[PDB]
Amino acid sequence: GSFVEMVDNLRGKSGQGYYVEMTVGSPPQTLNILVDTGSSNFAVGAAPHPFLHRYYQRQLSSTYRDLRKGVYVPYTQGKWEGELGTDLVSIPHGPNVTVRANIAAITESDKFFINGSNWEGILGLAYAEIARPDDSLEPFFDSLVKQTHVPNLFSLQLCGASVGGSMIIGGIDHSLYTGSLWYTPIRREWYYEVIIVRVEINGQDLKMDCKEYNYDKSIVDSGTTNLRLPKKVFEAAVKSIKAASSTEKFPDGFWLGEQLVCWQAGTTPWNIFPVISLYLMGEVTNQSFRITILPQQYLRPVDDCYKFAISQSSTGTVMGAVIMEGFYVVFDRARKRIGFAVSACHVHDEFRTAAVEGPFVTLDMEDCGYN
Ligand SMILES: NC1=N[C@@]2(c3cc(CNCC(F)(F)F)c(F)cc3F)CO[C@@H](CF)C[C@H]2CS1
Ligand SMILES: [Cl-]
Ligand SMILES: [Cl-]
Ligand code: NA
Ligand code: NA
Repeated sequence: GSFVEMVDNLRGKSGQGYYVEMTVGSPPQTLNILVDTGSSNFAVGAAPHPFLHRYYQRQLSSTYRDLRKGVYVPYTQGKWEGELGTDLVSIPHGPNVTVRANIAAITESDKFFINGSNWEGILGLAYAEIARPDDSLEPFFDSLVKQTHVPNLFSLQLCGASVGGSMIIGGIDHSLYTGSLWYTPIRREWYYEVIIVRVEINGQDLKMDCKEYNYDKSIVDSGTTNLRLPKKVFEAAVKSIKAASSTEKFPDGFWLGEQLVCWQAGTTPWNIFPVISLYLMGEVTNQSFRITILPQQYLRPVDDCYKFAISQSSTGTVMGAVIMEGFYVVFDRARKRIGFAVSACHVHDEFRTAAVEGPFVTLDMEDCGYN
């Protein structure tokens, strides 16, 4: 309930993700590693790429072990490749333990590292099922719990408007959230797969078949800025959002993310924008709960200017930073469930706050899953 030593261990820039400080090898080599619930591989830069501040020099590690295997990771918006191996890893501002973990030494990349970012590697916090090249490559967290007394749990508080947050490894810190934590079951253990059962725009339900909300999946991803929604769902949300906000007009290219909208410094009409609610499948048969986010979360700032941080997806719902910055997210891996509670650091106005309200009566929530 109290892990002071880990509170505020995350840093980052708006749109460049959240990172924690890790130490790899013997003697320890410090690196800033990106906290990603979207991927399952622990991969750090191993070659002098120009964007990189620092990098893994395997030549200097007494405890480096070569796995004599390569890994090739193409993905939608880029590509990464490297050499597999094992080394001692510890977290300066995390649990007081040292683990032998698999590390992919990144040796070629394209659109992977961000020019201007302050990280050199990625921490894949998801499950082996999606780890590359196969589930036989034990992810870091799996290595962590297997080799220590660290409970199979982690919680993130991502804070937004430079940024910060907390990664509590092996527990929950009560200071990071107000009110109650409501848990949704992890459908499958690959990505952190959850089920959205109902969508409301200022309480006005989107009235779509709930299978649409989760086509083809719904995941909780720290390694994604936007709240990404399935194409059909995105169209419905934008119609509704546009409707709710008609008091002011915006170009068509704004909802598409192609343009920005500016207001005189601190004269933003927050109050004109609706709140967005995602009802998630509850812990009990026929029971749900809802997570409510403000325009503060979806209108990502770039004379004040903002970007519409809601976008159309071809890979299903991605509950990215736009969602995670409003809540304290518990990854209760032991109980195959994900808890949500109001972030003590979420951004809000004197009239509305992000909310986690419950319980609700929702039928055929299993029917919202996609097969
Ligand atoms: N969850 C994700 N992780 C990945 C990733 C993340 C970030 C950073 N995330 C965006 C920021 F910066 F806005 F937060 C990055 F720069 C490069 C990346 F390769 C690593 O896993 C790939 C699958 F193997 C898919 C991509 C995209 S989505
Ligand atoms: Cl406690
Ligand atoms: Cl469908
Ligand atoms: Na509390
Ligand atoms: Na696309």
